[PDB]
Amino acid sequence: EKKSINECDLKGKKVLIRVDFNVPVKNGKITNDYRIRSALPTLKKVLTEGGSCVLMSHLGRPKGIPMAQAGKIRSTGGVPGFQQKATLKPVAKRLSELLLRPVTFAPDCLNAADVVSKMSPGDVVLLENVRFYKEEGSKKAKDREAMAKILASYGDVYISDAFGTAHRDSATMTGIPKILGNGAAGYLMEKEISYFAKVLGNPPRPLVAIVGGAKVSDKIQLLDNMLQRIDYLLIGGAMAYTFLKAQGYSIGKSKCEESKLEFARSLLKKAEDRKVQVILPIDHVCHTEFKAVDSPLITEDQNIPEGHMALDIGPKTIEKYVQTIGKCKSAIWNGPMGVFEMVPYSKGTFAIAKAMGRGTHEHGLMSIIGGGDSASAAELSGEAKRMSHVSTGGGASLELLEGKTLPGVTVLDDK
Ligand SMILES: Nc1ncnc2c1ncn2[C@@H]1O[C@H](COP(=O)(O)OP(=O)(O)O)[C@@H](O)[C@H]1O
Ligand SMILES: [Mg+2]
Repeated sequence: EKKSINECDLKGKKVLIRVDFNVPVKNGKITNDYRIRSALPTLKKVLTEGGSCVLMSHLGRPKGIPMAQAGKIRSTGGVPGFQQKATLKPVAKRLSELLLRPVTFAPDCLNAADVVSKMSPGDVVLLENVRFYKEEGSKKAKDREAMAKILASYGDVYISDAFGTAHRDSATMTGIPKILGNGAAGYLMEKEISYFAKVLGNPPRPLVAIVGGAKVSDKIQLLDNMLQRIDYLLIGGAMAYTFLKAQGYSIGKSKCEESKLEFARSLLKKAEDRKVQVILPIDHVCHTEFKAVDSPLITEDQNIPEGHMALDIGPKTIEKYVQTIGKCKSAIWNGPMGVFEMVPYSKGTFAIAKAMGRGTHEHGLMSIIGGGDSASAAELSGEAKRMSHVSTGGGASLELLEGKTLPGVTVLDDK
């Protein structure tokens, strides 16, 4: 098992903490800071122990820029790879408010030596989005290490509290502990890993995996490796359209991974072979445009009219999904069933949340909800508190089904 912050000497040390501050943002504002709130304990620990924090995280999926191209930008005085919608700035502000102390925001994670050097115990520094640099997520270890070398020069001890990006073998996740030669798990990492651990071992079956949301291309690839664990696979959100089209239905202008259709088909084959009852939308809630509208189009078929885009699962689908969740003893959910941010497209998401919250509360249904947007929905409904666990990890919570040890976790000093 991995070493904890508890085992580290933090007094007077600059702790490099990789957190998951990839919170939901709209118009440059955080709409849900559950991922930040969840990281509070580890930061409190280091502050209480007399250390200082230099936090690293990513927001969104910015294009990134090669480190080489950065130098030129910095000469101009700009920020390498900067994308306004993916700044961690609002996160720095929020964190400062929760922590009740200043959080200095270093606008460039690879050019923060100055600020870092001036740190003293009690100080908290948040570096700009590490994903502003392509090397952070490069597949080329050489590349990751290049960037990690710099970041690693920022502190003494490293601790990872970013369960949520633990499935991401990245520069900040695995590269820094590698180059620094140490790494422990924060409290949140420990917590998530433990709850999942205890739960994924002896899950009360039937076990239904409800997966929705977006990020289809990546998320769809996690499904194959979770068929062995699950009994039911409910599919909603954008994820559904690729499956439905692969099956031969009309998808209209709905989100679809056209390059995954055969993959979808094969996965459905394996699902049958692995004794997994996969269920897709029966009907949909649609509209001609990605805009809310009181009373949008609700289909009868799995087919979506050419001019429409399905934005939520339909009533018949909500019924079957809720019904099957009722047939289970374990439920793992990731991804809203529709565009829950808009009232007319929120019924599916809140229905699943309700069923899970109710199942747990009235029958011990062991429920786990994961993901930033998912956590927001759970909180909006109020069912968050009624779940067995609401994880800060979405894809992380899904990858974890495969049984493999998350690289971010793995890289940690298992002591
Ligand atoms: N039918 C849909 N069409 C387009 N987007 C959708 C649809 N259903 C859900 N989404 C979007 O996908 C996002 C949530 O998915 P995802 O980001 O993968 O979730 P999480 O952060 O919980 O893991 C939301 O912004 C949601 O509106
Ligand atoms: Mg998201």
